[PDB]
Amino acid sequence: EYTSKKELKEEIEKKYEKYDAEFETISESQKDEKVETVDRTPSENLSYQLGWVNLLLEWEAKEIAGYNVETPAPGYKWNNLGGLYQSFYKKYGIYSIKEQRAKLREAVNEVYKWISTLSDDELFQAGNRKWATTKAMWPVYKWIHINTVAPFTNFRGKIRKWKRLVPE
Ligand SMILES: [Cl-]
Ligand SMILES: [K+]
Repeated sequence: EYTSKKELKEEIEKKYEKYDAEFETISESQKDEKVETVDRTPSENLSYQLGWVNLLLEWEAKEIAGYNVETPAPGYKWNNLGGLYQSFYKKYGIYSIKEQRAKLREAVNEVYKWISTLSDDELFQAGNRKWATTKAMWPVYKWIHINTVAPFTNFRGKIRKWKRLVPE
């Protein structure tokens, strides 16, 4: 539930900064370590955010340029997000933690900029984006929440757990 652009932007920033801050103490040498019962490495964790946040921005970019938007992505389907994630890991996994963090910070700033340029109705009322219709009656802000606030929260838990369990 969000009432304003300011409220949404502030919640994204709050959850994003707590998430990113967890990577400060992680060694580059350990970025690919798979730890027991933790589904992703630090590098995979970041690549997942880079994937969805950039995909969100790309949906909007395609639609306002007048293009059809295949969601989640061309060649990928909602019933096979695992394959989509694999494309994320492959795409962003060739970069360091430092590099992935910088990219993600830039992508989140683009989200701030996007929210600012939306009209109130475009952000908060359904029926304004074709790409948002992918889930019936969801306004854009919901799509933004579930790809920023929500995963920055959940995957902060995952990366903290990774740090609790990673071997010396
Ligand atoms: Cl994980
Ligand atoms: K990895």
